[PDB]
Amino acid sequence: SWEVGCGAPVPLVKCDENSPYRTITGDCNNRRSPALGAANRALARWLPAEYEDGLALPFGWTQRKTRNGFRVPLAREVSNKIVGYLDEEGVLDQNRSLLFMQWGQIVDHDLDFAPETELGSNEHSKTQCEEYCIQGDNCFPIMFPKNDPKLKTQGKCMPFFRAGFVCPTPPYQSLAREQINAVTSFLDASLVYGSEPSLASRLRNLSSPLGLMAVNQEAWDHGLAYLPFNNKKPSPCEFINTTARVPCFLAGDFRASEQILLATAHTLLLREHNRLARELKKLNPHWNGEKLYQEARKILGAFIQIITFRDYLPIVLGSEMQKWIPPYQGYNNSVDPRISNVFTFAFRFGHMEVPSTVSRLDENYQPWGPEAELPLHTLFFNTWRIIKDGGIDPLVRGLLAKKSKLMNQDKMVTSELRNKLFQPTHKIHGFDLAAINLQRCRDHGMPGYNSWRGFCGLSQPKTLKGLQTVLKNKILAKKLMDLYKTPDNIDIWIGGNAEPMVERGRVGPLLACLLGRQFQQIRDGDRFWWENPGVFTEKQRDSLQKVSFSRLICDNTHITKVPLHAFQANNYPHDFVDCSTVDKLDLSPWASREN
Amino acid sequence: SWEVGCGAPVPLVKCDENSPYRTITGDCNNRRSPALGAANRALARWLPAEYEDGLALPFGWTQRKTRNGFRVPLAREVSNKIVGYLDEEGVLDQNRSLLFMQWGQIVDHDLDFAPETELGSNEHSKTQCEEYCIQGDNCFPIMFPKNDPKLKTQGKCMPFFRAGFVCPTPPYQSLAREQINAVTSFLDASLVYGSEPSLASRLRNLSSPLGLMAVNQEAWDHGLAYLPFNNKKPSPCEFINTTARVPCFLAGDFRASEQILLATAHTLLLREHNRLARELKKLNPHWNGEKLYQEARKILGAFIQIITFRDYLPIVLGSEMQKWIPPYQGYNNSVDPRISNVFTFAFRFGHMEVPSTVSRLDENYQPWGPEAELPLHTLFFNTWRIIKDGGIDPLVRGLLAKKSKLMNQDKMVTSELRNKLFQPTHKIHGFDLAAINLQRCRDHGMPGYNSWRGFCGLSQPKTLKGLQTVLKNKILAKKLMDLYKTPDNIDIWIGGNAEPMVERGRVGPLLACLLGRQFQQIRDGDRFWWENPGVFTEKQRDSLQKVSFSRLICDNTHITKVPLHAFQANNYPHDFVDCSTVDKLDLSPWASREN
Ligand code: HEM
Ligand code: HEM
Ligand SMILES: *[C@@H]1O[C@H](CO)[C@@H](O)[C@H](O)[C@H]1NC(C)=O
Ligand SMILES: *[C@@H]1O[C@H](CO)[C@@H](O)[C@H](O)[C@H]1NC(C)=O
Ligand SMILES: *[C@@H]1O[C@H](CO)[C@@H](O)[C@H](O)[C@H]1NC(C)=O
Ligand SMILES: *[C@@H]1O[C@H](CO)[C@@H](O)[C@H](O)[C@H]1NC(C)=O
Ligand SMILES: *[C@@H]1O[C@H](CO)[C@@H](O)[C@H](O)[C@H]1NC(C)=O
Ligand SMILES: *[C@@H]1O[C@H](CO)[C@@H](O)[C@H](O)[C@H]1NC(C)=O
Ligand SMILES: *[C@@H]1O[C@H](CO)[C@@H](O)[C@H](O)[C@H]1NC(C)=O
Ligand SMILES: *[C@@H]1O[C@H](CO)[C@@H](O)[C@H](O)[C@H]1NC(C)=O
Ligand SMILES: [Ca+2]
Ligand SMILES: [Ca+2]
Ligand SMILES: [Cl-]
Ligand SMILES: [Cl-]
Repeated sequence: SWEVGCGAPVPLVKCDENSPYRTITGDCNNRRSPALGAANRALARWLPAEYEDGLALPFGWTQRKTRNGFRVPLAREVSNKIVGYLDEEGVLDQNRSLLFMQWGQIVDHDLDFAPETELGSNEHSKTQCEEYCIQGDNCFPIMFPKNDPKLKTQGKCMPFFRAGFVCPTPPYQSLAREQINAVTSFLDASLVYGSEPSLASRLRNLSSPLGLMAVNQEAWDHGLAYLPFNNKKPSPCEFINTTARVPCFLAGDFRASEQILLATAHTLLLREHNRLARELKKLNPHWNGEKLYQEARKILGAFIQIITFRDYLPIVLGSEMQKWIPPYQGYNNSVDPRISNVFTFAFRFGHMEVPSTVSRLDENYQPWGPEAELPLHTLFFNTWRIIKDGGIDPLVRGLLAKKSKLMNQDKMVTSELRNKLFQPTHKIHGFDLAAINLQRCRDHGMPGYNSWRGFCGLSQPKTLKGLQTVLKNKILAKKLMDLYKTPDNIDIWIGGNAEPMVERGRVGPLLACLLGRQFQQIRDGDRFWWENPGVFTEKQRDSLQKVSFSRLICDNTHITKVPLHAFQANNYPHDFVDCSTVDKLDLSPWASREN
Repeated sequence: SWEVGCGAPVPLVKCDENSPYRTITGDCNNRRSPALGAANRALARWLPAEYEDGLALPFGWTQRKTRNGFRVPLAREVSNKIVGYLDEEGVLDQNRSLLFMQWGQIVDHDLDFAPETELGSNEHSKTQCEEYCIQGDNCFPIMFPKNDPKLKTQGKCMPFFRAGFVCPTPPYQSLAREQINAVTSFLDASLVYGSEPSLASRLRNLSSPLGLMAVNQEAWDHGLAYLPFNNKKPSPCEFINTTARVPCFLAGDFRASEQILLATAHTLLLREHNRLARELKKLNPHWNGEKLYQEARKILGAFIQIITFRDYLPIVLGSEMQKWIPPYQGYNNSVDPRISNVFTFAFRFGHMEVPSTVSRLDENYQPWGPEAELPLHTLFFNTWRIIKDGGIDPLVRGLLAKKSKLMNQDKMVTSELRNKLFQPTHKIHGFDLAAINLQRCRDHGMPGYNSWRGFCGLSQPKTLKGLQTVLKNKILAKKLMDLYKTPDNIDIWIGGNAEPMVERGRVGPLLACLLGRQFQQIRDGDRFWWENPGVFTEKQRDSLQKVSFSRLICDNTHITKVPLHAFQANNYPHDFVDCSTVDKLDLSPWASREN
């Protein structure tokens, strides 16, 4: 009767109990229960799934079954009516740089990924779905409402395919449907080294015995490396400028080339790794290839954990930081380290921090060349603007000296994402990130807004004026009640995101609780956390406290002037300093060709 | 391009190829390319892998994809109709003692291992495969055919898990699924010393500096030693008699105590190393433990190469010993030392040589005790009968004086193995080594029987009449044809073993060809061959050419009567002599004077 049985298609590897390095897939982190946290298992559930048929079909599937007696509004309709806006004057964040958002997306892609389903195989309805807008098995199209502009221009729907789910992957019931997390739940740089060993091998240079990651052999960036090319065909990156025909970048994470600043950051992280490998061959000429790669991999992971928890989270969570992430007390093999399903929608608050333009800047942080400012929608899956427009220096400069978009109850998500998103399988710049996220909620069986308030110890509004008081916004609350009829039906994504931000934070109270818990459970339940005594010698810890994003940029670009607190809003040159001023990671405590 | 980069599960540790000994891992034997021969590597392909989808899926996987236009028969069905027999009377080989059988297993176990995907640990893949028999991923269950008695007593299937494979390790498509050889390819005593360092270091006595192998403290064979126990749980050797609960032994090879006479041989080998170790300290009290360990290791290394090539191979290969293994013309460092994939199935000819019983014999070679002859299947993973019942001396005595089973086209595999094999994981003596072999050729993507005849320059029959003449057998040929429809589809393991033995040998021409080739590469491609110049002095070579299996028993048991050829049939006492006869291993040239 115990529900610890299901889970057929997945590896089952046995563990090295006293190995000092993480696995690639994440097995063997926990000893009593070793699959906890590993790639390619079911996402954790903090509250049971909720489906139209209690089983797998999403709310809004059958054009009749209500939800608690009310119909659910169209997802694109919720986008048009609440999420969009036209004017981009005055939307930026006066205290968060563009780096603030980009680190959010990079940490997201370390923690979770729920990919659409391989099925749609060598067949003929991955297109008829796209071509006739007919819901079918795993094709769940997003229908345009009346008067929606896209009707005059994109037919009747946007494509949408549901996310993959455990045990038999195309079957007959399976308790409630549960979606797969295809990466590791530990904050462990899976996005650099991969979460599957076929991929992790292919991403390394194993021809030499130096512990490096493979690098491209077609282009260079003033002698600094680029990611290798993912040569599989067809390429969404080649598709958007078939003249240039530059492929997408191959990295530890499937999403690396989705937008050019994300691809920019994947480069920094990979350059850093190789930088450690040849420094450690210097200090330790006797170390082999395996030793070098494993030991560099462990430093970049701590590097990522420290920046996340000391520089990023405090300015996300604000007044809720120490109430969810109190001081580390040591590893606790009872804590669940799995990412929750609901976490993979709470973290999509960043979609409202994405601004509508992206800049390249020159040595003095002035516009670089004639077209320094490009619209974001022309940079989805755009690699040729890296290779054939100056490499990554002008973009990293934009990350430091420009700004994130600010959350705003009357200007939620930029149209560059709300109408002009590009999706790699399809061909047009016509999609709606906002509608996707709302359709993904229901697909994942998310419980309503008020189930998660209750879950977070929060007041559960029932009326207009209750909602008006929670949202501190009477107009907005009126629109949502028109659309959903009861706060019990508000999809968690727009729900969590509609709440004003806590003090010195960048989310509201509901979302602060959700993310706060999850980051709690992923520090405390990881056997390889960096503070965990025994992972790193106490001398190594005191070197890793000096890490900075600023120093990361120094060591792996040709940028000589950077700020000291890269996450805040910094202007040139007042808040900029020289790159020998900043502090280095001192490798000497890693010298171990011991007697 | 030249993807010499795939092959993920690897370290490196570099080496010291100015070192006078072997490595445990087997790397650094070939200088141009150090990994040729190393543990944890892809098996070599003498012919390309052949699969349903040309990638990873075995023939027989999809009940709808023929091979050459016909469905492949079920493995258990072929085993029922071809390989079984009822009367063990008259089956014994009139001129091969039991040690001939045993010595084949010990050579095999040194050279190749391809463990089933050990990805099956506290997890319901094992039991989903066992109790529900549902194909999927690495579960490749052996379905029972129509009328199979085991239907009534064991269920629908026998469980089976596909062998491991390189770069990816759980997932799928490769240039071809290439399975792993988990031990060193060299005739090198890796079954005694182990093939990875972790295990290799644990088997050693590093509490004193005498260079000995850890020995068992709990029990002793009249003052002689036993292998140390294995305290990991659950213990299959405890399973088969919890009240006795004597655990399996822990040797340099996973499967050391799979049957009581295999464990026996292992105990002889340990006793020899430590013997050399303590007789080496005497000549050279100025030698450390590590020097004693290696030097003993090396001699034992030589002895295993001597017995195999001087005494075993001529009687297996017969009239084809010369054509495939001509006398030694020195190390050739462009010969591939690897074990091919097909060889691991070719060497399973020894399966048809395992008789139905095992004896114990007292000092006069008469039945020993109130239970002297025991059925084979009561002795899978049986160690209490070693340590609780007389020790090994009675068991050794049977090996000398009892006969091997002769191969036989109407009496191929005894039911002890064909119907009552014990598998470590499961609870029942009820598996089928025959069906596992045929199932395993398909896992390993083996080509058919006529692909392998051609490769050996043999005739490729297409007819009942051509297969009749090849097999010199009317009845057997038709039973193959009706099951396989075309000789091209006959799994190599049964086609090769179906052929009449060559004159003076114990395998047919196809096997003699695949066996002969490999052993030739095993000799010519090993930089550390006992007859390569510089390896051993010319003087030490004079010594080693007089070691004997008849000597090795005298030096490590309390047996005083051995025949001069322990490999042929010998009845007590007409063919037995007293140990004062059979020449020793004079260790004088191992005396290193200080001058
Ligand atoms: C294009 C996209 C972005 C930038 C140009 C972008 C940005 C972010 C940030 C900054 C995030 C967090 C701090 C973040 C979170 C998550 N996203 Fe998003 N995002 C872009 C585009 C997408 C697309 C397309 C998806 C797929 C949605 C679907 O269901 O098909 C997407 C998802 C996510 C996500 C969930 C990951 C998962 O487990 O599946 C986030 C946590 N983003 N994005
Ligand atoms: C060679 C050889 C192999 C394959 C080694 C490899 O994996 O590369 C082999 C295998 C086995 C197995 C596992 C088979 C599978 O699951 O695929 C079992 C359970 C088993 C049992 C016994 N064997 Fe064997 N065997 C090989 C060779 C030989 C030889 C060679 C001369 C003899 C003799 C022998 C004997 C026995 C045996 C005796 C009682 C048992 C039990 N094996 N083998
Ligand atoms: C592997 O390493 C060598 C340097 O040791 C380098 O020249 C080569 O280009 C690397 N290969 C790749 C694919 O990065
Ligand atoms: C395509 O790429 C080339 C660079 O090779 C660039 O010069 C050109 O302007 C690009 N065109 C478009 C439409 O993006
Ligand atoms: C470990 O986690 C559990 C579950 O949340 C908690 O009850 C317990 O207090 C924790 N233990 C320690 C020592 O912090
Ligand atoms: C920007 O944010 C940080 C942390 O929230 C804070 O220390 C700093 O004072 C803020 N700046 C302004 C102008 O509020
Ligand atoms: C047994 O066979 C071997 C095979 O080489 C042969 O040499 C021997 O003569 C045979 N037995 C006897 C007793 O001759
Ligand atoms: C190691 O060698 C010493 C020397 O006799 C012995 O006392 C000790 O028991 C040995 N240990 C093992 C495990 O063999
Ligand atoms: C268990 O072992 C004891 C001897 O140690 C023996 O008497 C008994 O028969 C064995 N039981 C079984 C079931 O083999
Ligand atoms: C050495 O082996 C190579 C392997 O290709 C083979 O060509 C040749 O016959 C052998 N020659 C010598 C001199 O060993
Ligand atoms: Ca991860
Ligand atoms: Ca070996
Ligand atoms: Cl602030
Ligand atoms: Cl003979």
